[PDB]
Amino acid sequence: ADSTITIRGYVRD
Amino acid sequence: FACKTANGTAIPIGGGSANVYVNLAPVVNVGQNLVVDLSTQIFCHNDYPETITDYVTLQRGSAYGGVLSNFSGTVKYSGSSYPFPTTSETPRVVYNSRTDKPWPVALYLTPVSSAGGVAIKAGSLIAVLILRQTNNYNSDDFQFVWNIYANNDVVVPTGGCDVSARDVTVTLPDYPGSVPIPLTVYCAKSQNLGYYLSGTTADAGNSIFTNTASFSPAQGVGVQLTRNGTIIPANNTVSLGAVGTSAVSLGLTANYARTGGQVTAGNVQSIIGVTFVYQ
Ligand SMILES: CCCCCCCO[C@H]1O[C@H](CO)[C@@H](O)[C@H](O)[C@@H]1O
Repeated sequence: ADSTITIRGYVRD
Repeated sequence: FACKTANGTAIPIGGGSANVYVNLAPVVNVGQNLVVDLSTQIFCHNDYPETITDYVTLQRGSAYGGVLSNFSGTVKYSGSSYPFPTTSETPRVVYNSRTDKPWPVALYLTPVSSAGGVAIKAGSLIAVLILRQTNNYNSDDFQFVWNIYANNDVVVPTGGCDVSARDVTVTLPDYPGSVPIPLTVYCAKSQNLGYYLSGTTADAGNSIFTNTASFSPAQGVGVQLTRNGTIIPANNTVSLGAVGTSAVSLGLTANYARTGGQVTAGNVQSIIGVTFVYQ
């Protein structure tokens, strides 16, 4: 790949 | 005749070799990509300019090293461009002043992709340049060998286009929510450009990317990207139209997306690959 996107997130309760 | 470098090493009269450590700022130019301009890094001088004239050439065998050796390029020596690695000694450059003057060498890379790049680790050998010095006085024939090392981690672009960032990380709000992905692209000259996404997906639509978080992964959720509200499946070329020297945004927004079953608390993570293509 020419570029790589890293998406971070959380689910809380 | 002797030479100095900016990073603090020198080769005396008679020739020899020296290590040159350079900060790399590779950029795309039209038809060729700049790797490093050494004319601000290496300087030479004549020790008897009033009576003797030194002739300086880029000797043959000058090549890229490390990973870049797999690529063909060009080299600009005092205004004219020649094939690199050099298979032939370049024409002479006259040297006649006690003041240290640049060795006008700049290494370029022939484009092979659209927006591709190659990773260079710091401390890597990136080139071996050979300076041959002679004169009009005696029969002197000396070699100055320059081992060019990368001072920093960089990506040398191998295409006619470049991205704002090779590796991006964005953080979503706590579920549910979304967030823009700041990511743009520009080209050395005008190109009809497009890109497509890569990654592991959970849906038949091939658009919802799997949660591959290592610790406490939240279940039932994945990531799905949109542009103007439209979902973007993997391996489907998104057309950007003409992209020039002005940076054009990919218009990507990351969103959460349900995979299947109960949504439980935990971390979310998805790595998505972007590849550009000419249209
Ligand atoms: C009997 C005086 C002749 C002079 C001797 C100086 C030696 O010349 C040095 O400097 C010359 C350039 O200034 C070079 O051509 C030569 O290779 C060497 O680096």
